[PDB]
Amino acid sequence: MEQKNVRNFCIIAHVDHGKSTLADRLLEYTGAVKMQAVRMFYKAKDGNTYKLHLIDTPGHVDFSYEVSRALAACEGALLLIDASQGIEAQTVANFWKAVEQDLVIIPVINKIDLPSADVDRVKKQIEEVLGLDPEEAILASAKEGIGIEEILEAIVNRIPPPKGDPQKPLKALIFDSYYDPYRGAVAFVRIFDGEVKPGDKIMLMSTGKEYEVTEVGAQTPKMTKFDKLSAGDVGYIAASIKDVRDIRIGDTITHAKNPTKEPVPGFQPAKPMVYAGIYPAEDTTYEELRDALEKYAINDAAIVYEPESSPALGMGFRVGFLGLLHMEIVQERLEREYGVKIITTAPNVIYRVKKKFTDEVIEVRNPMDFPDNAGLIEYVEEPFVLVTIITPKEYVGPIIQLCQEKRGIQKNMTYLDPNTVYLEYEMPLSEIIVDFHDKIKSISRGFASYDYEFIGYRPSDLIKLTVLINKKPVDALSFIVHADRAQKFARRVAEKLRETIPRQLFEVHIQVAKGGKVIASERIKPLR
Ligand SMILES: Nc1nc2c(ncn2[C@@H]2O[C@H](COP(=O)(O)OP(=O)(O)O)[C@@H](O)[C@H]2O)c(=O)[nH]1
Ligand SMILES: [Mg+2]
Repeated sequence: MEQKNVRNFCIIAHVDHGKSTLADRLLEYTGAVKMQAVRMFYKAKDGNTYKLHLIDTPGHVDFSYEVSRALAACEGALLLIDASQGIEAQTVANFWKAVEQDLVIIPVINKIDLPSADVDRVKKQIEEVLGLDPEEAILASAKEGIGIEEILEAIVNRIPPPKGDPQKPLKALIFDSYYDPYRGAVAFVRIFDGEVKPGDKIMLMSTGKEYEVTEVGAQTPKMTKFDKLSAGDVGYIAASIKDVRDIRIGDTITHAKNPTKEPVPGFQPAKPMVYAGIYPAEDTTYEELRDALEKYAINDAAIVYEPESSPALGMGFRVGFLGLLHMEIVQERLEREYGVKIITTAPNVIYRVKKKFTDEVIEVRNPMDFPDNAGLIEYVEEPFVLVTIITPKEYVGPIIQLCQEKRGIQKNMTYLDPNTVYLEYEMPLSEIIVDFHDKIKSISRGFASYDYEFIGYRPSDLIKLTVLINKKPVDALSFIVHADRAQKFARRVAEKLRETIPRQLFEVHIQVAKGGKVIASERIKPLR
């Protein structure tokens, strides 16, 4: 059909508000490998039938880049808000990302069936915090198909149709991908200009690598191959591509022979932020761990890893993740998809270290590599992030105190309503990736939410602490901490480790040292 009858949208909501539930009602309503680039047909009330494309988006800050790329592939977005919850951290962050991509935003208040639902409140938040017309808000219940058709109409009537020329040089944005054992590395794309069909020879603009398309199509919801994809469409492309790192998200696919003038803007290679050592546990061996990682990696273009060994732990891997959730996902899937037993060290951020006789600043991804000789260090910088927090006013005080305990600098504070506070803090990421999520959760009864974004590196007074077990240091336990927090971390780690190690005939003396100086000791008496 015509592009004027096409609608490209996505759903963006704080986790738990009903994104998945709603995608089903939408598909179910219209109807009669992960879910992505879903094509639907909808006969509107105006009589015309429209071709709708549901682009699934990540929900965690760890996948922020990927989220932006998915938004760049749509013309609009459904901003799903839980009527019993109201606006939360991810709600605001995602809203602005959508705003930045110039998307028509359709707010939908979900769970209006719940006894705790308060649509009037949420409407007030939408207008005051988001600056949207509460009137545009679509009340709904994805749990009870209430408001589905109303959504589909808003999408047809509110979201503009794609604007592109199928006669112009191909220009397709890669917003997602996965590895198909049979089709190879598969790219989920948005076609801006031109058309693409099996047999065509494409080219990846960031690499200049060329391939020959083997198949094109979309999920309906099953992976259906079409004979082509044209400007405005959303689907997938296969072309005998070795792996997902060849079709990086945010990249542009054009024709090898007649390439488009410029690629879609905003391309960025994956950037690991948090690292950790993963070591084989129980009976699992190194090989089984290595083999499992190689297999998992095939379906994950962001993860990086390299062989690492420690005195006590033996051989493992130093793995880099996009964040904490990404690490968790990898952990669970490694033990659940390949059933390997692993112990994971405390995570760490990448530090920039300038040492006296080395011209170039060194990037430290493994604490073990942080210079032991503190005298040789000219300076060290660490990544900082801007943290946004939304909480009921009753907990603002405890949260504020938690944030400053963790070296946070308050930059702003506002009320989203008479009982809801909004906060912004600049914090070292190293402080955020250690017990911040739970602390913030327990003190707010799980009511406070937060989000954050990298704002760059800043020099800080950090130092390396080493752990000694019976006068013998285990490098895998050394860590970097701010000089002012050292004593506390030392105590925490010492007291934590004692209860982390079982008894034995010999007394186990645990020591946390600072450059040869023990600043925390803990001992677990012999085996009874
Ligand atoms: N009562 C009620 N529950 C809902 C509604 N929408 C979603 N839920 C439930 O909220 C929980 C999480 O839903 P989900 O779609 O996975 O949220 P996501 O985290 O945004 O995907 C599940 O129990 C859903 O069934 C709704 O409109 N009303
Ligand atoms: Mg979901």
